[PDB]
Amino acid sequence: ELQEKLIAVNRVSKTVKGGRIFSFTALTVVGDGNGRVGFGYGKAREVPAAIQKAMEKARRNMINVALNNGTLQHPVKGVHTGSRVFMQPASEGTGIIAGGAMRAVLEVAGVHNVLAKAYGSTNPINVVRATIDGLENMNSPEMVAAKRGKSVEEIL
Amino acid sequence: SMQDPIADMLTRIRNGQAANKAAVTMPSSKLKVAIANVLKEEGFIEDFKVEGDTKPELELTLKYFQGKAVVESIQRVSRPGLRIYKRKDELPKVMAGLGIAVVSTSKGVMTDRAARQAGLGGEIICYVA
Amino acid sequence: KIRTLQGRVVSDKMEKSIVVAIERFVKHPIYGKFIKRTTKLHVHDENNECGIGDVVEIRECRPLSKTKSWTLVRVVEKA
Amino acid sequence: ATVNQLVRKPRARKVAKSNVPALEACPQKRGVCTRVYTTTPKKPNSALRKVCRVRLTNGFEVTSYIGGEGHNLQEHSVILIRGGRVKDLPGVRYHTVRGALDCSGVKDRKQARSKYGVKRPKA
Amino acid sequence: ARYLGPKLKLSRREGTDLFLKSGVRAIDTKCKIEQAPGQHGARKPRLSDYGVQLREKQKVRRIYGVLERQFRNYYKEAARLKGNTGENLLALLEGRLDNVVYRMGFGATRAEARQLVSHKAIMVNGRVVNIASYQVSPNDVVSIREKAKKQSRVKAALELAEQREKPTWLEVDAGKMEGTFKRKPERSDLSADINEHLIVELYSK
RNA sequence: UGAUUCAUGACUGGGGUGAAGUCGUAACAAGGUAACCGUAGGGGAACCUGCGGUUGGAUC
RNA sequence: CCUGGACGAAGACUGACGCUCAGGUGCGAAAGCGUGGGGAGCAAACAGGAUUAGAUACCCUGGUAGUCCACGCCGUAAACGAUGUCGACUUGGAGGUUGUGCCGGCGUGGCUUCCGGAGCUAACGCGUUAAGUCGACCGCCUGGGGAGUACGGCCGCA
RNA sequence: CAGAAGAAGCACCGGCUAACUCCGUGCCAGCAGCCGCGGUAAUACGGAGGGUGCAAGCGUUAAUCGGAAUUACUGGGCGUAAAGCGCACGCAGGCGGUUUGUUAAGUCAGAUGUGAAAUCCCCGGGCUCAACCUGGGAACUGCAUCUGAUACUGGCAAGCUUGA
RNA sequence: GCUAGUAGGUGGGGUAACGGCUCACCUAGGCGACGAUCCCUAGCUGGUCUGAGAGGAUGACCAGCCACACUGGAACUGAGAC
Ligand SMILES: [K+]
Ligand SMILES: [K+]
Ligand SMILES: [K+]
Ligand SMILES: [K+]
Ligand SMILES: [K+]
Ligand SMILES: [K+]
Ligand SMILES: [K+]
Ligand SMILES: [K+]
Ligand SMILES: [K+]
Ligand SMILES: [K+]
Ligand SMILES: [K+]
Ligand SMILES: [K+]
Ligand SMILES: [K+]
Ligand SMILES: [K+]
Ligand SMILES: [K+]
Ligand SMILES: [K+]
Ligand SMILES: [K+]
Ligand SMILES: [K+]
Ligand SMILES: [K+]
Ligand SMILES: [K+]
Ligand SMILES: [K+]
Ligand SMILES: [K+]
Ligand SMILES: [Mg+2]
Ligand SMILES: [Mg+2]
Ligand SMILES: [Mg+2]
Ligand SMILES: [Mg+2]
Ligand SMILES: [Mg+2]
Ligand SMILES: [Mg+2]
Ligand SMILES: [Mg+2]
Ligand SMILES: [Mg+2]
Ligand SMILES: [Mg+2]
Ligand SMILES: [Mg+2]
Ligand SMILES: [Mg+2]
Ligand SMILES: [Mg+2]
Ligand SMILES: [Mg+2]
Ligand SMILES: [Mg+2]
Ligand SMILES: [Mg+2]
Ligand SMILES: [Mg+2]
Ligand SMILES: [Mg+2]
Ligand SMILES: [Mg+2]
Ligand SMILES: [Mg+2]
Ligand SMILES: [Mg+2]
Ligand SMILES: [Mg+2]
Ligand SMILES: [Mg+2]
Ligand SMILES: [Mg+2]
Ligand SMILES: [Mg+2]
Ligand SMILES: [Mg+2]
Ligand SMILES: [Mg+2]
Ligand SMILES: [Mg+2]
Ligand SMILES: [Mg+2]
Ligand SMILES: [Mg+2]
Ligand SMILES: [Mg+2]
Ligand SMILES: [Mg+2]
Ligand SMILES: [Mg+2]
Ligand SMILES: [Mg+2]
Ligand SMILES: [Mg+2]
Ligand SMILES: [Mg+2]
Ligand SMILES: [Mg+2]
Ligand SMILES: [Mg+2]
Ligand SMILES: [Mg+2]
Ligand SMILES: [Mg+2]
Ligand SMILES: [Mg+2]
Ligand SMILES: [Mg+2]
Ligand SMILES: [Mg+2]
Repeated sequence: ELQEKLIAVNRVSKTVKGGRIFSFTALTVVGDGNGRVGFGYGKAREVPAAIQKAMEKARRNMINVALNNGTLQHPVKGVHTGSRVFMQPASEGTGIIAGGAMRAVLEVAGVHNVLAKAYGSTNPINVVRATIDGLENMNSPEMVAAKRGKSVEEIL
Repeated sequence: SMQDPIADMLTRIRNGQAANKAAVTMPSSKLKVAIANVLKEEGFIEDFKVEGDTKPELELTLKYFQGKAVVESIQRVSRPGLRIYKRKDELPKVMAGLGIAVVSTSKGVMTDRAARQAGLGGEIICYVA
Repeated sequence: KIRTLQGRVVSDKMEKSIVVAIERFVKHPIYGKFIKRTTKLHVHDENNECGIGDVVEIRECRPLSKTKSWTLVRVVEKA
Repeated sequence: ATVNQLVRKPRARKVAKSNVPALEACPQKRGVCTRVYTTTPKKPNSALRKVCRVRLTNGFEVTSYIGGEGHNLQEHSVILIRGGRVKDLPGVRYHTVRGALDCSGVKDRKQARSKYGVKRPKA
Repeated sequence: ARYLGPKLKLSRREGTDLFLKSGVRAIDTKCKIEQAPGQHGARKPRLSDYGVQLREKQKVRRIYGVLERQFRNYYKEAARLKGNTGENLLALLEGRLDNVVYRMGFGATRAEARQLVSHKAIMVNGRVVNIASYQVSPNDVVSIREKAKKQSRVKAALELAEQREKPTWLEVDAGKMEGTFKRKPERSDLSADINEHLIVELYSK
């Protein structure tokens, strides 16, 4: 049901009296390929435990995306920290034209055709947050019609 | 000094929506009224009224849907420091057609969809989404 | 009709000749801002009627000297 | 920068200098060796690296690396140099082309032969 | 200009059967199909995302026998043509004459059907065509030449074609040894283990 | 008779890089006289001292 | 004694007369320079006494420019809020200072200190005196070192 | 007609980056675009076996654009990262509250002329296919002229009082 | 900052033709921070390469235009050439 993807594993370190203590971090995303997506970030002493913590957090933090037949509704911009991303709907057969971190998010969410570009910092943790922030704020003609007090047909 | 009353109008809307204000008030002008008319017909604001004679005062009643501002973004395009005019075949589309562009044509101020149907270009006043 | 430019007299110190500045208003090719550009033409002014400041009215003709190829039609506004 | 400021002074592109100026935008250049010797690299490397001083047909006098194990080069040898910096060697911006002009190919080389001017063995 | 080496190492690298043999035996009776070739072939490859895109492109190439320069040109045309680029690319590979001849049953494999095309034994609407990459149009008639109707491999190839699923966009007459290309195969008529969207994304890297 | 540009010149000015020899220990902690800025004078060297200024000073 | 600006309260008057500003011009701490005065205290330089391995210092005893005045020059400072000017808009709290209205109590202006909300920010923090939301115009940046140096120009007695 | 008969190489395999082992060497010899590798158990040097990528080519070098939103018009910054002139006044320049009328310069619409052919793009046609050749369109985003539109910007005239 | 045939005017001459094209005389102008003058580099275009585009780079082959013909200078002939 849920597609899981491991985006990045990093080794971090803190210093103590006896020397350095290493640990690992894991960044993952989960999604149902139909408009739901979440990301999790886990820390542990061993890689497998870090990944399992991340998968566990991701499943509890999914948001909803209003997709339009495997693509976006309109161009969107997302921002988080140094990361600025841009995404655009594309025609069928285009595929996912996106960088590695944006690709994992877009794919587990069910986006099949999209043109994307990451500006600024490409740190994966912040690119994922910016991507999901762009998808979560995307509007559909339904909600645009509702808030404006108009029918969908007068919108399109 | 004040050099763009239209940008001041849009900013008052933008800032009032962020402050959850029920209405915003500002000195009036015929161009401001013409823009208010388009905002109302598209359902972005609720109503407007001009009050006063020698110093008219325009008041815009803002709307909120499910506790959220209806105007998600409002942005000046043409501005005194840089005017923007578009021909009919190059009128912009806001949010893939889900938003509007307020265009000043020789037949008056209207949306980008209305200007396309009349086969006219003009000055791109602002985007509303 | 006849093509015709209109500008302002910036010099009248020549015998039967004047310098006229024509202002154009064009969009900058890169930055899109509308800017003012100027061209100064040497114009034939028989009768020596124009003074510095007048808004005149000129047309293109045959060469009359090394630099003159325009001639005064009328005065639109006097200074 | 405002558009008014850009109308007066437009954006300026930074001109980049070549890392191989003695080639003068030619793919190779021929020179005459004026000195053949060894030199030791920067920290943290240690070796006796084989280089040569070579006066080019355009008058430039530069240093060129001699790659591969063993060479036949001496003073007055006529060689062909190409672009290519040697990272750990101070100011060596060019490589000698093995197997061109007076530079012989490397002996007994079996892999990456075309990079060292070695003909195919008859096996 | 043609791969001329062992045929099963290809299918073993791609981890699936590429129909590179006739089919008289089972691909597991001739090779260790589920094992990649070589000394380290038993290892478990940790394919990067680029590696997964690359292997999908090499699979489709190795099925039809196209080299990279020719394949890249198919992609450029597929992207130029209107419609879904990934499906356009499969329709162009299925239009090749050597492929059409094989799908009709005249060759046991695509390599054999290519030798039949190359050796001047095939006609299109009544003209000899010996270009393996010739594009077959709708309603075109592909047929075996008379001097080649007596070859023993063409009937051995016709008796293996019914052992496989019959293509529904063609129409073969095993008797007169000629078929008609009625229409371009839809995406549904083609295999589902080919993930052509990976190829389209690979050529945007 | 000028201007400009290229090459070259005993000697000389500082700069970069390498390497680490000699002399000290100026800065980083209140770095053992808080540091730094402008200016002036002095000193083998880092610098020191006067005058005004800053906190991008620890303690209290 | 001569003289500039700011603010408030009621009115009257003009009628867009406005905002910003390359080049230009003026002002511009301290030190420093020129001429003429002045010189208590302080004190670069300098001298001696100490401290120290040394001590061209820190400490002590002295002490000259200078610090002061008149006129002229210089034109630089961590000249800092390290935050250009002008205008509009957007929850609050506690103070300082200076007006003014009303009945200590209630308002209403100007300038100012600290905290903090949304928002913004890499973070620290900023937060109606914005680093928030916008408009107008200007100045400036484009890896570190070489270097704010060389050469040339302009300015300066230096 | 005859017979598989005459016809496969080049780079790479530590990470970016598709592809791993042994032996030799022992900060040497050497590699290197960068991170870096080499000190006696080297997937990084050299040979070998195996593998990967291209293929009558494959590598290297040179050079341009890209990635570089790293000169940012589209599309960046300036409290502390590089960056607000020490502070002002002010000419040129840029910008300009509100109402009516007029003008039609900017702007917008339409027409006409021109924008050579080739090239690019679309639908076709012809060489067995393709490259290539070719018919017809579109495009040439411009300029000029004419006729209209008048909201906005500009000009001219008259005001207004909220900026000054 | 530059310019004295320099900027304009009148008259004569000259050219296939307008013209400081040339000469005499008169006027004292003309160009320039919307970059004159001076210095360095360069044939221009249709196009070509790159780029999602805006741009950036470029101008070989093919076609249009210009310039040159050992170096400097000159005219003659001719519808047309320096
Ligand atoms: K080393
Ligand atoms: K010299
Ligand atoms: K010190
Ligand atoms: K300190
Ligand atoms: K000092
Ligand atoms: K000494
Ligand atoms: K100034
Ligand atoms: K004293
Ligand atoms: K001591
Ligand atoms: K004294
Ligand atoms: K000074
Ligand atoms: K301060
Ligand atoms: K008060
Ligand atoms: K009070
Ligand atoms: K300024
Ligand atoms: K002096
Ligand atoms: K050994
Ligand atoms: K910009
Ligand atoms: K002349
Ligand atoms: K004359
Ligand atoms: K061009
Ligand atoms: K010549
Ligand atoms: Mg970056
Ligand atoms: Mg004349
Ligand atoms: Mg080929
Ligand atoms: Mg110390
Ligand atoms: Mg100290
Ligand atoms: Mg200084
Ligand atoms: Mg001293
Ligand atoms: Mg002292
Ligand atoms: Mg002083
Ligand atoms: Mg002195
Ligand atoms: Mg003095
Ligand atoms: Mg004195
Ligand atoms: Mg003392
Ligand atoms: Mg300064
Ligand atoms: Mg101060
Ligand atoms: Mg202060
Ligand atoms: Mg400053
Ligand atoms: Mg605060
Ligand atoms: Mg900031
Ligand atoms: Mg200097
Ligand atoms: Mg001076
Ligand atoms: Mg790999
Ligand atoms: Mg070993
Ligand atoms: Mg090796
Ligand atoms: Mg760029
Ligand atoms: Mg930046
Ligand atoms: Mg600093
Ligand atoms: Mg700084
Ligand atoms: Mg300041
Ligand atoms: Mg001012
Ligand atoms: Mg106005
Ligand atoms: Mg008009
Ligand atoms: Mg054409
Ligand atoms: Mg055909
Ligand atoms: Mg054509
Ligand atoms: Mg008007
Ligand atoms: Mg008007
Ligand atoms: Mg002439
Ligand atoms: Mg004459
Ligand atoms: Mg030339
Ligand atoms: Mg780009
Ligand atoms: Mg003649």
